[PDB]
Amino acid sequence: MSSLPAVYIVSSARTPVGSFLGSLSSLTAPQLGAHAIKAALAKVDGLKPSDVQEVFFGNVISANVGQNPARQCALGAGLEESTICTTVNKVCASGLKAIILGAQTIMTGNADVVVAGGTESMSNAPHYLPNLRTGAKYGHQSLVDGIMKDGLTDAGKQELMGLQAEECAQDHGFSREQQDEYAIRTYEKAQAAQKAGLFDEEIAPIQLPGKPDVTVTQDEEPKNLNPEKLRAIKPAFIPGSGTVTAPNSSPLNDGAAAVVLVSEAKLKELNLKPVAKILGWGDAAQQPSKFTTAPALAIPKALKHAGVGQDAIDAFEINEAFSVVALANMKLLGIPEEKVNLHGGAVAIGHPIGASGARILTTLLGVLKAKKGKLGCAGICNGGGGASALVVELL
Amino acid sequence: MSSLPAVYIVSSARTPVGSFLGSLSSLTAPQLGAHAIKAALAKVDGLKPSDVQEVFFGNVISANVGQNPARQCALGAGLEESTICTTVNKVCASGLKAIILGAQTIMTGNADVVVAGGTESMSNAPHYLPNLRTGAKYGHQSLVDGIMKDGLTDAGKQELMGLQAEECAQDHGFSREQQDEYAIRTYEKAQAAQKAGLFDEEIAPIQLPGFKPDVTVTQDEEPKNLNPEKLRAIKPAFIPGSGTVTAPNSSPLNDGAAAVVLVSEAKLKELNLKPVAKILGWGDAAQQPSKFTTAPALAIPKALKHAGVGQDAIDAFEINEAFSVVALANMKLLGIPEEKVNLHGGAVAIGHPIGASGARILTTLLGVLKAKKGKLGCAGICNGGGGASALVVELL
Amino acid sequence: GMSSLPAVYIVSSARTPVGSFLGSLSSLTAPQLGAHAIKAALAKVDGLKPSDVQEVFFGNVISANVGQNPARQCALGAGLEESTICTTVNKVCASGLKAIILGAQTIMTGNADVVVAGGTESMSNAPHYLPNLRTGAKYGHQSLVDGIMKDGLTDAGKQELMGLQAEECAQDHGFSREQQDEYAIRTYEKAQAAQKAGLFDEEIAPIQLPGKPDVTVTQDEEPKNLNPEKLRAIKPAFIPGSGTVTAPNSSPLNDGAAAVVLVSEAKLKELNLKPVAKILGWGDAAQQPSKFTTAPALAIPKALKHAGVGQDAIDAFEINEAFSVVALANMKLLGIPEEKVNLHGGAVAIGHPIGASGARILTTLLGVLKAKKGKLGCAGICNGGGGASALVVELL
Amino acid sequence: LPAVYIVSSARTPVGSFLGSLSSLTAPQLGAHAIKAALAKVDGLKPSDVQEVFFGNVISANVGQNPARQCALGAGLEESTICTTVNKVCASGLKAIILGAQTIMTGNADVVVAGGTESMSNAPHYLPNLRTGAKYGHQSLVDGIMKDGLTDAGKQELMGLQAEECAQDHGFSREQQDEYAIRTYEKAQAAQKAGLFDEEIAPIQLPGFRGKPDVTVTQDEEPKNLNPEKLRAIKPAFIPGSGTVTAPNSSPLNDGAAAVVLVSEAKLKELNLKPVAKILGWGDAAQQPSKFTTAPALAIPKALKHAGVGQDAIDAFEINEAFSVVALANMKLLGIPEEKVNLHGGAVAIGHPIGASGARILTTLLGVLKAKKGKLGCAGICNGGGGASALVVELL
Ligand SMILES: [Cl-]
Ligand SMILES: [Cl-]
Ligand SMILES: [Cl-]
Ligand SMILES: [Cl-]
Ligand SMILES: [Cs+]
Ligand SMILES: [Cs+]
Ligand SMILES: [Cs+]
Ligand SMILES: [Cs+]
Ligand SMILES: [Cs+]
Ligand SMILES: [Cs+]
Ligand SMILES: [Cs+]
Ligand SMILES: [Cs+]
Ligand SMILES: [Cs+]
Ligand SMILES: [Cs+]
Ligand SMILES: [Cs+]
Ligand SMILES: [Cs+]
Ligand SMILES: [Cs+]
Ligand SMILES: [Cs+]
Ligand SMILES: [Cs+]
Repeated sequence: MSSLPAVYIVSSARTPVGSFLGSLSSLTAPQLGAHAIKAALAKVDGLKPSDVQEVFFGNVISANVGQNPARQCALGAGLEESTICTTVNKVCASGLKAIILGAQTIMTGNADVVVAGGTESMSNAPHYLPNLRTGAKYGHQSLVDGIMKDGLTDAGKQELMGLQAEECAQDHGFSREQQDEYAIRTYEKAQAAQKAGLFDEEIAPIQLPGKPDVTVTQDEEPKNLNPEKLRAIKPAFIPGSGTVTAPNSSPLNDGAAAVVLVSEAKLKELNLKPVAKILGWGDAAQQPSKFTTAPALAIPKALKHAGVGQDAIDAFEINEAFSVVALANMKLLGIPEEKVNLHGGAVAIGHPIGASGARILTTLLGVLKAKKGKLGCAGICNGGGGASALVVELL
Repeated sequence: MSSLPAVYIVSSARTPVGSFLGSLSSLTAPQLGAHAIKAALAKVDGLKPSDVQEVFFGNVISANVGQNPARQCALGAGLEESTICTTVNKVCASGLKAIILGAQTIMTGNADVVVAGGTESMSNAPHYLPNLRTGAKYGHQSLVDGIMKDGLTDAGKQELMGLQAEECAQDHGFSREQQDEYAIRTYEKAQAAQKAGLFDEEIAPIQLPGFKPDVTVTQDEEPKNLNPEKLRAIKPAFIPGSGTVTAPNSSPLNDGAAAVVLVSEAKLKELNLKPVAKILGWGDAAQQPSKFTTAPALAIPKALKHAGVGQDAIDAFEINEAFSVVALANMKLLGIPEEKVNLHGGAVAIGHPIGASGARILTTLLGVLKAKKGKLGCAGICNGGGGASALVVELL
Repeated sequence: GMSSLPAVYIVSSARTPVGSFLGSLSSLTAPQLGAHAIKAALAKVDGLKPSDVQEVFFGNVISANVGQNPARQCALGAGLEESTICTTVNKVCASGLKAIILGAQTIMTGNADVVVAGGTESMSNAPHYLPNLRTGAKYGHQSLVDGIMKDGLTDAGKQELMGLQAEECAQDHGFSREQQDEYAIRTYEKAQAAQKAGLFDEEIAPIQLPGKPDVTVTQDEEPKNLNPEKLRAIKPAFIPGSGTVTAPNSSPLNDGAAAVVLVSEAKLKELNLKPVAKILGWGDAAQQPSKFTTAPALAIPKALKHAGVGQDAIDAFEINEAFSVVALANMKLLGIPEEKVNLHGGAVAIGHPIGASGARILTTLLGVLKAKKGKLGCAGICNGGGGASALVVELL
Repeated sequence: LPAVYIVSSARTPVGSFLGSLSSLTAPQLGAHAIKAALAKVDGLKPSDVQEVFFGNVISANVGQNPARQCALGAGLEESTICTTVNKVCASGLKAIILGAQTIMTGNADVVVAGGTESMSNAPHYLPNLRTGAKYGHQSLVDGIMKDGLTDAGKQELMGLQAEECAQDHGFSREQQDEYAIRTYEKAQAAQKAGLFDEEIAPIQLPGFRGKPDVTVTQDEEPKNLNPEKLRAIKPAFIPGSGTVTAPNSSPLNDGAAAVVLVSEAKLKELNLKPVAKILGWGDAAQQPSKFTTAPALAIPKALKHAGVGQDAIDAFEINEAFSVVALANMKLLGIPEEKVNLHGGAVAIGHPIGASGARILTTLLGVLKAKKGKLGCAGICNGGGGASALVVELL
């Protein structure tokens, strides 16, 4: 990695994360992505939107979004029609893999300024009618929920991710109580960070056309913590013996996040101030129903690519697809919770799946700054068996 | 790009291209992509499917395909669960951008063996019901055709790509007759290539098991449909009366997949592999969305410049025939004679499974260079939204 | 004449409250509403058992997804014997009154002695249709058909909504937006005055909704929505600018049911029953489908002739208010003063559950004749398609 | 009470499901049968018809008042009273009873009654679009299964009620299969010998985009019999031990039929020639799942009301909802098959449910003409537990 051109993050931005059919549900995925891209570029003193040459944007449930979600994001943000745009789907890791591809495109010399990230509007995922072209002559038919089909169901086992979370709890020995206490802790961290203003800088508030105008400034989920109801609710995927609940799982959510990447030569030519340096990354994958612990492969790989030891990381973002996912990866890797998701995670903040990989990187940069850290690592598992991870240095 | 590590193509393969609701309509997009991947890998003497580390696969209309189409393609082809899989959507250019990203992943050292390509099952693209979650209290409601919405309609103007093809004929002065005569010529080239067996190597025939006798699908479905009299007499498809773009002189809707196998120099030597071709460079470009038709006139010089190759040195071009007018306009703007273009026919005659065509034309290009004893080839493909991608290869 | 045929007596009537579209009763199906009204009407007859009911006619218009034979479900849901004959009747808006006519006739031919008749409609639960899933639709956006619009509110011939034909009525007979608005206010006041005084309490059978205590719908939902400021200010519903028909001066979409018990003169004396009323005659009429609004001006005199009764002898009229202009026009053509029409309000204020309204207005008519100490009543109701039905009762 | 005379009758060919008549709507078939019936009565003009009762079961998406569209399509006056009736499979016969009753109370002099069904064009239903469904796959209800073929209380298809009838009365897969073959050959014989030619009004489907015009003259189903395939195909509603199959059950079909009825006075006033006189009728019902044998109540009730003994009837038309049903009701009433469905039955002819009650009356008049009988009786069972029976004297 060191033998390649350096890639600098000169800014990042995210929308608030809205709840399913909640505060951001009137916005399409490209409207959220354009908003995040525009807000990221506005932060870079000396860089113009017309300087952006290429965009990689994550998006998982693209049905009915229209041609090339990333291109709509880029044009809706005011980028030039000359901008190269590609939409990326690695399910929940789409937003981080997009950033990786953007970094590589600078490294091979095909761009000097790249915007990358991801968006998802799970609120506006449609239902599918799959057999209208050839017909179904007789019998009841089905309308497929696109979130379930293209977001949350393992293709091979045809089981929702919550059932894979239960495999994780069984495979690595985490009870209902341990998952519940993890979830309460991450809600508490997200609420503390909210109240102390620590998300103010990364979040770009959304102004909804008005009745008068509404401004959405906060992530919607963190305030929902009720620890009594959380400990009392019935398990959501396995009656009786189940351990995974809707409170201790990530929700369905809407949101977007973006980073701006520049080459070393371009940094100097425009006299830009870098926020961070990308040191390395890693993708890994294993058995699809075991996607939950693929970050225990991707994270060591990213660290080795970056040439950084694990003990040197100041903060990790381990995406909280479920509380059990953080618990199992912390156990497998030997990472203390004291270094993980310092401002809370997706169980408390939300999980707009095509965007989460870029969302946690944005939050990591804030964590490193708030905590006077220098080296951070983001790792995110994805449906299908994969994970992606990235190592940054805050400058 | 010379200072960049070398990327070798050690094999490629494609499915036959089936017609809309036609010979391959019973197969999903990942079944088509798995078929192409598995056939491509089976050609490489000394390389195993378990050696593949990373997959990039194009796919545009992914609705109802399930989690990560590219991952389903990889697993369905027998690749290891350890394989890194990413689905890519640059509309009609998806299958070529996927190959570009695969090459880059070798070049930055993160893989030594990459499969890349694309797949589309336009037959199995569903319809959408967009307002069931919140409800619609009263009134007739729409069922959205996913092909039109996510494949064929420019997002900005809400207009079908055929309409922007008319804009191309008006802008660049191509009559109905010029487009029809181009279409007939590319059908004849594709039929001649079919008849002479020149697609035999690149196509992996598909066996459909009987649920009833089995069916083997061996050839592209569309080329045989040429009827020159009906083609010249048919009505315009998008502008009544004065229209010039028709269904016969446009690409159809189709099902198919294509894949290439990429390796680093080190791996080529380690396994003593025989390379088919070397990737010399690539280029993406974009312009105004409704002018996507002539974005290849930007991407092709860019790819040539990245490759350090002059346009005159190319032996064969693939300019993807999204419409007949698209090949004509780009040949005119670049000054490329038609005798160097789509020598075995193009997408108007062969078919256009949009997520696969970028990889499909590269596969066909490699067969064209071999049959015509060429050395340098260039593939370029426009995409809805204003984009294009292009790639230069050297036959070894 | 009617005198050469057996006499038919009304011994009981009952109706549910009339719910608003997706409103208070939207959780109940049309057979549940109908079973409720049947059960209530039978509970009122001292000396009669539900097992004595031999045949049921029940109106229902939008029967999609209600299941096999809605009238049979209303009858078995009400606790009638499984030997009971059950037929569902669709004369659109007139179904509820034609089912009563058909029941009366079944006694008069001597095929039954105890008949329950009426109608039901859950417009809240009218589904959307997907019309072409069996054969398929290969390419293009498709439609989900609102069953209320298709099977309830749209004239089949000209494919125009009945509201636009109410506008035709207004232009035909000279009634302004102001005139229609003022009538609507007046019928809303008559409705609210009736509610205030308890004059609907007898006819209405309140509905209990399980869930620990039970919620109870006692009143019609629409009358309280009156707002004269908003009513006179709202924009027209079918013709921007020059239109006179508005949603406030039209009938709403509604849920509800109503039923009457009929007995032959033999059974009335055989188990010594108190008769509420006698059926003296009826009339069906029809004309140009787009002129259905004035079809009661034909059906009403035909029913009066059949009864051997003069229009001046009638003490109270119920002219169903499909739209305000329907009541106005029919009063104009017939020469009937408003002081004898819809004395407790009409469908504009009360609701129009279309399969039930024919029986609903007859139920309210009996209450008006009681409250205002009348003897002769006439109910007339128009239906989409050009028709109307009318019935003449004598309070006993 | 006044006498009621049938002056003519007509029926469309019975088309197969998605078959020869699938391009026609239920009111188009119904209009076609009314117009053909009224063309047969010289001395009666179409404008003399005052009232229509027309059966139709699956009315979804047919439009306002199917019977009204039938009447207007046929050329009847806008002044005509039109009512659609639904007693499921018995709708087309209950309509005729209602028409007779309307003449008997002196409210009409000329009535048209019958039924129509287009099961090819029955839609699917989306029942929850108005209130919505936030998350989860949803159902498109097949309108034929819901409003036509499923008992409401038991929620089971009519094929399962057929198996009940088999176990209740002792008929095996072989007995039902031999009856199906018997009635199939009775249908083929009549086609070959022209015994349906009078009752059927052929339909003209003109193609004018260059395609050739098509005339449908035959019933589509009777030619499909293959006894080798019949005896050997698997059961339809109970695997392994079932007795009911598609070849020995009635199919889903398209078709319509109509009769013209006149009062005693109108027959004399216009000098009309009566085909038959309606002598009596009966409706009966019992347990909904035991609807198969409700004809065993309606047939005697109709005979009693007409003042005619069972031994005097020359031909019965007992609608073959299933082969078992004809066999069972013959065993209950003690009727020999040699005087039943002499031109075939619905198992071989087809069963457009809203029309069959008039379809079998039409075919009954053609049997009495050909067997030179005078007393004929038709009975039809319907979903929900009901049945209707009519008795006519040919003149
Ligand atoms: Cl994966
Ligand atoms: Cl583009
Ligand atoms: Cl009518
Ligand atoms: Cl019944
Ligand atoms: Cs800036
Ligand atoms: Cs600067
Ligand atoms: Cs900010
Ligand atoms: Cs949660
Ligand atoms: Cs550290
Ligand atoms: Cs191999
Ligand atoms: Cs081959
Ligand atoms: Cs073509
Ligand atoms: Cs050359
Ligand atoms: Cs009682
Ligand atoms: Cs009461
Ligand atoms: Cs109203
Ligand atoms: Cs005639
Ligand atoms: Cs005939
Ligand atoms: Cs059959």
